[PDB]
Amino acid sequence: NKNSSYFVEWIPNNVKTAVCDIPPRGLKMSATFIGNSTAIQELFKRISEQFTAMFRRKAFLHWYTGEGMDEMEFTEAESNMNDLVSEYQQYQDATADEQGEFEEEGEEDEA
Amino acid sequence: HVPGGGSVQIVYKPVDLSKVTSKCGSLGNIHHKPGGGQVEVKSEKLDFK
Repeated sequence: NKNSSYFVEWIPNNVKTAVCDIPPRGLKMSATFIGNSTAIQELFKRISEQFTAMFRRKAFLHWYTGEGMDEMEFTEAESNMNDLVSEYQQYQDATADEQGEFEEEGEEDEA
Repeated sequence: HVPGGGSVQIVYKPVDLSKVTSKCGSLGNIHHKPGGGQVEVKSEKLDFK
């Protein structure tokens, strides 16, 4: 309620509760958080630019090709991480309002 | 070199409803039979020849 801006709007009521009777040894009570946010875009955003910083210049790469890997694979790992950061950014702040194909049928015309 | 990927497209099918019949009982019957016919029962024949 006080943090409506921090939830995605087309998954309703974004919480999984669960309660155990038994606390961790040496704590009278505790809770565990597992949160799934768009915010993780940040990880894949930083790592895929640092990765293009490397493979764009074949830097550090002779050590790995030198074990039987190929340049196609660096491209496919990259292709996918860039695709992946584009999927998390597609859903970063994605509407509960309809998405796309906004075209229509007209009015009847004199003959 | 062209650097890899960077392209997805949304997993999205818009929602609608089709052939949802308005089958409520609100006008569910029309049949009728009258509460009997009109008759006379109050009068004698007085048939004294």
